[PDB]
Amino acid sequence: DTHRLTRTLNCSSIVKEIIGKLPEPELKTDDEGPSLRNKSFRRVNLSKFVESQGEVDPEDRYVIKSNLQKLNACLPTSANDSALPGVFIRDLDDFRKKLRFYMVHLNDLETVLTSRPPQPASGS
Repeated sequence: DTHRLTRTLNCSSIVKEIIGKLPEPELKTDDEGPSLRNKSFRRVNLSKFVESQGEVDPEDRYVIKSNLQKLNACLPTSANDSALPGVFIRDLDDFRKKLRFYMVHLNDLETVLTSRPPQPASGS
């Protein structure tokens, strides 16, 4: 009742929450998904990485991917045409810290990258 009315654009606080929920661990791992770091397709790539990373440690039990799926519902980035596997990290949290920063580093609050105007249709 004290949340968004139905469907608009209130997924910014959900990203800030994940940022505060995933700290900055660094026991002995790497950065995050290299091939999944795509500029505009990263959101789908991170979602697929989180599902497979839950196999390295039981830390994926934090059922928050659903909130990220809502973020994609609020911010347009569902480009499921680049969802492939790359490397695996030993600690989930380490990957989540880098993924949380890369998912928010996409741009700011509108589009990921700039593009050119078409001839027939207007903007996209």
